[PDB]
Order: sequence, then structure tokens, then C-alpha cells
Amino acid sequence: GLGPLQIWQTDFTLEPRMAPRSWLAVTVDTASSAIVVTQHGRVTSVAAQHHWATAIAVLGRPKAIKTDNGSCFTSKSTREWLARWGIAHTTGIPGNSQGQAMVERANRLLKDKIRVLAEGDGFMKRIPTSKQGELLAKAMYALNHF
Amino acid sequence: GLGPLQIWQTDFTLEPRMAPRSWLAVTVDTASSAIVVTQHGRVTSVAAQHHWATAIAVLGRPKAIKTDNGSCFTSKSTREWLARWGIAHTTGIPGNSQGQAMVERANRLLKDKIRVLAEGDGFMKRIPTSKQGELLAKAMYALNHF
Repeated sequence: GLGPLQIWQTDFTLEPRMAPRSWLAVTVDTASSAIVVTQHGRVTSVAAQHHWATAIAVLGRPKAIKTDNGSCFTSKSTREWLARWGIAHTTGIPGNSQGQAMVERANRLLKDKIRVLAEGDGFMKRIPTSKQGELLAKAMYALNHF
Repeated sequence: GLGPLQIWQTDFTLEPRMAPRSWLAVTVDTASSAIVVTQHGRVTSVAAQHHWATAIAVLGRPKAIKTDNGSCFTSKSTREWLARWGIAHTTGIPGNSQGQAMVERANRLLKDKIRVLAEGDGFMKRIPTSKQGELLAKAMYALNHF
């Protein structure tokens, strides 16, 4: 069973077309390149935990999650949340440089699919709050399934 | 490629522990037995479409979806939503009898995992609104992943 390790890269990226819940939490399973995305009104430790609870239910529990040093990922609260689940976590190497690259690339693809799909429906600025959920779901389906 | 057909069974089931958003929309992919669950305040055609947009993003697009004749699945609105996506749909045979059985079984397992997990955390009645999301996510992770 010499298959890829069950390792995720998670990050937040802001997206004004999804306001008021413009902070998008994106997780890339580096074993499969699957992407999981959720929306949030504020970047807090808890928004990070809610994001991962959903990712877990969708991709299964990982062995480890790799994030940057944003404070929502390094607070005591998230440390304990992750210890509870049995998930290892690392912020990488001080002044990483690279190694968060799949997630940084995923954030950019994700934001361009949102924009091309939004504009396809006639929304050139903020998308109406009522259309957001389905539109986010649609972008995620597009980036995972072929 | 003589593998199972990409067919889903979807239904709604009420769950007072998740109030106010007590209507749980459950979809079983009959090819893999994967389950996808979302919560809603009201059973409407739209809640059905939002449920499926999420299922799609998680399990990919199915060839066909099998439901009962609840009105939220047979309104013009859902018909058009499904035509838009290219998804076939059937309410089965008049007075079906059986054939919605995986989804009926999934609804019952799902409701017992919610109850045993809720009670594990000390909530013997309604679960606090703030804990629901993670608790639903947790039940879904438990029923899909082993």
C-alpha cells in the first residue's frame, strides 16, 4: 500500500463576489488533488474548524494538515480541535518559501471559475446572496469532476 | 466498464434535534452507498435543489436520481433544475412498495448516529444551533468512512 499519504493543505482567500461571506476556506487533498471549499463571514479559529469538519465528512480524516501561520490555524483552540480528531498539523519551515503551492494554485483556479461562472449568469460584481451557495457548489464540482 | 450505474436515491426526513433546521435531505449514491446530508428549515423545491447542488459537488453528477412523489421533487421548478443539469429522474412505479429502500435505511442509520453522538456530548433533546453543523458533519463522516 505504497500510495500517496493522506495530507491536506488548507488556506483562506478573500473573494469579494461572495460578500458578505467572502472568506473562502479551501482545502486540497494533495493525494488526490480533490478540493473542498466553504464560505465564511470572518476568519476566526472556529471558521477553520467548521471548514475542516465539512472537509472531513467529504474526504475522510487526514493524517496531517499543512497550513501557514495564520493565527486561526495556530490558536490553542484549533490545536485542541485537531488533537481531538487525532490530526497532525504543521506550519512547515520558518519562511517556507514554497510547499503551500497546490493550495495557492487551487485558490487562483477556484477564483477564476467563480468569476467565469458568475459572469456567465450575468453577475459582473457581487453575486446575489441567494445564488452564492449553488454557485460555489458549481465551481467545486467543476474543479473536481471530469 | 461494467461497474455500477451512477444512480442516487434522495429523500427528506424530519429530525427535531436539529431544529430549527430540522428537515434533513439525504442522498444515497446506490453505486457506492456514499451518503450526503444537508439541513433545511422548510421542505420546498428549492431546498431540494440546494441539497443536490451540494451532493453534486461532493459525488459528481449522477445519471439519474430516484425520488418519491413528494411535491418538492415533482414541481416544474425541480423538473427544470434537473433538465438544466442533464439529470434523469424517476418517481418509480405507482405505489412503488420497495425500491427507495437504501435511502429509507440510510435515514434511520443517520438518525441513530445523530442521537448517539448528540447524547455523547450531553445533549438529550435539541442540539444547540451552534453545534449542529459540526455534529451533522460528524454523523456523515461516521456513516461513510471506515
